This record gives sequence, structure tokens and C-alpha cells, in this order.
Amino acid sequence: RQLRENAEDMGNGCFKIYHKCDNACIESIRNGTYDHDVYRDEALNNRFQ
Amino acid sequence: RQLRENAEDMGNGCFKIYHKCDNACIESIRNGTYDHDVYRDEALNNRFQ
Ligand SMILES: *[C@@H]1O[C@H](CO)[C@@H](O)[C@H](O)[C@H]1NC(C)=O
Ligand SMILES: *[C@@H]1O[C@H](CO)[C@@H](O)[C@H](O)[C@H]1NC(C)=O
Repeated sequence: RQLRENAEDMGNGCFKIYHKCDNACIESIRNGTYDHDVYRDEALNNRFQ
Repeated sequence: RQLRENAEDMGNGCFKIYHKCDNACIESIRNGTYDHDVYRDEALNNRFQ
């Protein structure tokens, strides 16, 4: 629900984020603060292209 | 998790695969061997087009 569209569930119990994500980028997701819109445009591209 | 993007959950308890899938294609999914990348490009097209 948090990651939203930015990533996909590989199935192996991991989410294959579709965009460059630095350590800070990761940390922002673990607390729950992370926002999808930020990387939305970026991720969306690597997915369907 | 297996089908990944290739298909969609119709809701009626079925997955509407978006690409030509022969009997072998199906069998590969039942054991779990099946790979998404193979039909990724193909399926992706029929979905958003
Ligand atoms: C979540 O991570 C961000 C990093 O951008 C940090 O500023 C914040 O303190 C963290 N929040 C929690 C609950 O740890
Ligand atoms: C899965 O299906 C493939 C068909 O390509 C077949 O080669 C393989 O033996 C099957 N594996 C299992 C576990 O039945």
C-alpha cells in the first residue's frame, strides 16, 4: 500500500523498486514517511519501457 | 506473484493472461517454472493498447 505503483511484488517476498533508491530513499520507506509521487514519474518509465 | 504483470485478476477467480499461451505455456505456469520476462513485452502491449 505504501510503495503503491513505484515497485512490483517479485513474489519471492521482495518488492522490485523500479527507480534509483539511495539509502535515505530506503529509510524513508521503512518508517512509512516515504511518498510515491516523488519517484512516480521515474519508476513508471522503467516499468513500461 | 508468478504471473507478475503478464496477466490480471478478473476477480471471478481467474487470471486473464494478455498473451497467446499454448498448452506448454500453461503447463510451465502450473509447476512454477514459467518466466514473466519471456512474454512481458508481448502481454504489456495488449494491456495498454
Ligand atoms: C524516516 O526516514 C527519514 C529519512 O528521510 C528520517 O528523516 C525520519 O526521521 C525517519 N522517521 C522515522 C520514524 O524513523
Ligand atoms: C513444467 O512444465 C515444463 C513445460 O515447459 C516441463 O518441461 C517441466 O517438466 C514441468 N515441471 C514440472 C515440475 O512438472
